[PDB]
Amino acid sequence: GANDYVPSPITINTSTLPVVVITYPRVIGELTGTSNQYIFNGGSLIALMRGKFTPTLPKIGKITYNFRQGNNTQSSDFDIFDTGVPGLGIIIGMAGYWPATPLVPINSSSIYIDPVAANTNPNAYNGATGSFGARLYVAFVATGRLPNGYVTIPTKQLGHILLESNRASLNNKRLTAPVMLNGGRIQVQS
Ligand SMILES: OC[C@H]1O[C@H](O)[C@H](O)[C@@H](O)[C@H]1O
Ligand SMILES: [Cl-]
Ligand SMILES: [Cl-]
Ligand SMILES: [Cl-]
Ligand SMILES: [Cl-]
Ligand SMILES: [Cl-]
Ligand SMILES: [Cl-]
Repeated sequence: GANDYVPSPITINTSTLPVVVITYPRVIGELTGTSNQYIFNGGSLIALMRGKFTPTLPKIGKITYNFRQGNNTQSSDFDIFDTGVPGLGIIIGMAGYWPATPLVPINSSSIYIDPVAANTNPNAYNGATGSFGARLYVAFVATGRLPNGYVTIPTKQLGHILLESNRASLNNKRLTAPVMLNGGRIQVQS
């Protein structure tokens, strides 16, 4: 059907954090950034779309950081979210699918990750197309003293992306896609 877009998750993997070889808070490493071109896909009629991310984990505080990945030259403030594991939080950036769009630091209760223009123009959308995708960036943060050795991180839902469109019928579906931190094992060497 014309508006039969359906959501799919975008996921990033704890298992890509390098060994943490050892001040609070501080970033202890970055995961390998991921991308999904088809977070929303399947409607037969092209649409102008945008994605609003809402983080849904506890916000512990803020930290200044500049992702080695991505192409921001300046540091930004990021909200630290609680993984649930004591001493460990994460910071999140997200971006449009294509590499020219900027990494958007997650530092407010909700934000448009693509197009970033929508954060200041409420009538700004992506150019008409048949899908909506994104890039996901995550770094782990030490919020407190870490013990030596292996630590298991549970799989966590970092938040969701809400699909918005200037087509009322598609917009009012309020389609949402989860943004997932796939759990795994990290190692601390102190
Ligand atoms: O394939 C084109 C398509 O790729 C992704 O899904 C983007 O999010 C869209 O804006 C569009 O560029
Ligand atoms: Cl994915
Ligand atoms: Cl990966
Ligand atoms: Cl993809
Ligand atoms: Cl950055
Ligand atoms: Cl969760
Ligand atoms: Cl309409």
